[PDB]
Amino acid sequence: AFLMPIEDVFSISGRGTVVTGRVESGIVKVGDEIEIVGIRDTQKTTCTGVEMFRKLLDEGRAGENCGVLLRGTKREDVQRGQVLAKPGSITPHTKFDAEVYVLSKEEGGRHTPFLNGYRPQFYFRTTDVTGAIQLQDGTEMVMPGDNVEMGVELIHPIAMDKGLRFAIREGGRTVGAGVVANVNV
Amino acid sequence: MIQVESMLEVADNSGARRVQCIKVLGGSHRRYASVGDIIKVTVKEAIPRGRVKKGDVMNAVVVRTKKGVRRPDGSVLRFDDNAAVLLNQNKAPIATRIFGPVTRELRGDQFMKIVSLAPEVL
Amino acid sequence: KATLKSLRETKANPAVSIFVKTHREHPANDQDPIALKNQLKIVEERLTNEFDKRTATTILDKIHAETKEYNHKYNLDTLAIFASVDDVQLIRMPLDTPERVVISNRFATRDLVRDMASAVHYYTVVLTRDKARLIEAANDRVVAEFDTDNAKQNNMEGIPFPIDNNGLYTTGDGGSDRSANNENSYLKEFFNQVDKSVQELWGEHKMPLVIVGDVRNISYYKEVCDRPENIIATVSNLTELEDGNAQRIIDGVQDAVEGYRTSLHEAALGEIDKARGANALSTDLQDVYRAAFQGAGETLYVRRGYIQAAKVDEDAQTLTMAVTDDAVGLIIEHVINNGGKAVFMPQEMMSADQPIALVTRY
RNA sequence: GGUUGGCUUAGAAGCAGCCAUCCUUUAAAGAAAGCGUAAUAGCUCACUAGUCGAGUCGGCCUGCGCGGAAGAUGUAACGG
RNA sequence: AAACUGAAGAGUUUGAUCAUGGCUCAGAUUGAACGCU
RNA sequence: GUCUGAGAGGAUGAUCAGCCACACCGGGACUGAGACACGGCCCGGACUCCUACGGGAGGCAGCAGUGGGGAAUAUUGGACAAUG
Repeated sequence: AFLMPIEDVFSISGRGTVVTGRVESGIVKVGDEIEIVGIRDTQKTTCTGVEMFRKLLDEGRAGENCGVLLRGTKREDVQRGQVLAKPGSITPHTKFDAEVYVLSKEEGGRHTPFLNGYRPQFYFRTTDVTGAIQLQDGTEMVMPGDNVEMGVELIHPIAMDKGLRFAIREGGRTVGAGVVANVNV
Repeated sequence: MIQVESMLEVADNSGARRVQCIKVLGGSHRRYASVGDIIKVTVKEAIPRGRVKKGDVMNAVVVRTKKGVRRPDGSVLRFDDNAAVLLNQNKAPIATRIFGPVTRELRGDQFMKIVSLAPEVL
Repeated sequence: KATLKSLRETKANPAVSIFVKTHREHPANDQDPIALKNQLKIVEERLTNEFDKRTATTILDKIHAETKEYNHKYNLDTLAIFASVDDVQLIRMPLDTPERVVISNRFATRDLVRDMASAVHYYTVVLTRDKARLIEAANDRVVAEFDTDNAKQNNMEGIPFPIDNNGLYTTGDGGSDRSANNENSYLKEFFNQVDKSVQELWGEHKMPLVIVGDVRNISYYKEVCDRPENIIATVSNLTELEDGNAQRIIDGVQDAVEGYRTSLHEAALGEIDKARGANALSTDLQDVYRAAFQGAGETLYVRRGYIQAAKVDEDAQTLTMAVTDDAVGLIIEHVINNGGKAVFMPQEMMSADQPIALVTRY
């Protein structure tokens, strides 16, 4: 499918709202029906052009840094963090299960261990979001260097699916890594 | 040949009309600024409701001089005025239109924007 | 019990802390009675809900017996009430706090802690071409004036304050002429003697000093000072240096004192960064609370108005998000109780995304 | 080895500080002379046994020396 | 034959009163907006 | 004309019809029965865009529509079948 994390949101008079990023999957073309899934509720739009360096492009496919116009949608209803997905490809979620590996002191991380109730920052693609870690029942501590399956409760929905990698920081200092093994509801 | 307390026209649309050189930068006892040289200016005359106002202290680059700029063949190139283009804190141009010609001494990295926006380049 | 050294030790149950936003001038203080009534209303309702009505009634009648004679024309910025089943202590503070009610084992004293942590004790050196004065000042009040009747000037090897400039050129004798233009040199040497007296007095107390005077006098003194690193402020727009009283001088240096406090809060950011680099800074509320309770934290950095309620139990050392009405107040109490320091950083210097930080001991 | 002596202290585990300097296996080992830790940990020391083999150790006084010791026309503080 | 059909007051100054006199309201209307539906 | 008013008056000049004026701004005219010409010309100007830097181009107050401003006002539709 097609997915593009929204990096920059601006507008051109007459052309509309342009949301630039880097296409991570699929292709985008003039007339493609797309959706904005992420921080807020899903908004369904259509593509009305792709350009780069103030020059119209034939089509934007996975890999390049193309920008895309959205039909009708205004420039305060899209922000950095959501993704332009293909309708139904991905879903906005706020609760999931991960394969979190806590960093050790040698690689950075911390001395202190992860514990249930900890609310670090979660960096999904191009957005950070606070999320409470809930260790799986039968565990109250996760020492640095280990790797366990915890459940994350984000404060607001983030579009994701099983397979997506992310990093866990506590101030710009990386304190862990993870991969979503299952999205919940 | 621009020194401290010399007045310059503004070759751009930052809002300024006349600036006064209050420092030639780039050396302890540095005397003159030619084309391409960075100067500290005070704005003496600004356009109403512009980006800069009268009394700002900022950076500028000299873009044309009455004394002239020499060329490798020995030719000189003189202008009817001394003109400057205002810069920001990082010595980068702050304008989107350039008035009058400039010279090729501005060719490089920082003032390439001035060169591309100039009506004519000598 | 009107002090912080008594509120933290009176451990009653229920301990009720009520904060009312009051006003110093009229008619802004016209709504102070209504604010007090509303706060006591919520106090009564919460006390009845959480405890029994009898224990709510005794507390509220005790508060009313003390607030019935309150004069709202003499209100400061905040009115704090510390009520128990047996005692009620109400104090007026020049600190601004958000109106709230805290019912817990201990009295909510984080505002008193912030007021005491903002304390600045300093010297004021008042210079003039004719004289020098020295004042000791705490925050915004004069401690002492350093006149003839003082203990700190009893055993002095230098000229005691107030120091008159009785130079040979000032009296017109001694072996100097006005056509020699030695006046600037004379002023420099007089200010050097003034700094000698200042250093002699400072060695016994060691507080920062503020230089007050004309710009030129301050200049000469700064060039002549033996310990110019202890200078924290210079004010040159203060009036009546020779006749005005010490309270007037301290009133005039308050802007510079506040700027100094701001500079200290700016400097605290560098130490926070050093701890973050050394991996000794906790910013999550849970981790901060656990470290504070087990006595691992040496410095706390709150964002000056970061109130937060949570579910805190001191058995598993857990802090779940909402209960205790001031989890940050509990963290401050634990940090102070375990011999730590609390710094209440300004909002424009500490981000609201991370409003609490703790530099730990390990 | 009792033992992280007791107290104090967030912590005070030989080693922040305050109050004793005890006992045990001993050839010997201080409730420790230092480094170290947030505190423990850890590295030494005192002390003992072994190796080697002859003089060795530290205070006291005294004489003459060394450092402490930077200036302006030129060596320039034995007249040379 | 017709175009010839239309006109309401109240409250509020005073201890009460009459007058004066302002303010306010009940009506009609809209290229309407907003809120609930 | 519209609203209001018993009326006289008062307020107002969307939609429909008549008249006038204007067509990014300033100026000049040409062609023509008619224009100093909304989707014509020339010169100048501001702005926007293309350029190989020498030079060029453009004007929704037409109908849809966009950005913006705003408390707030619609479709980037069909057909010339009817009246012109």
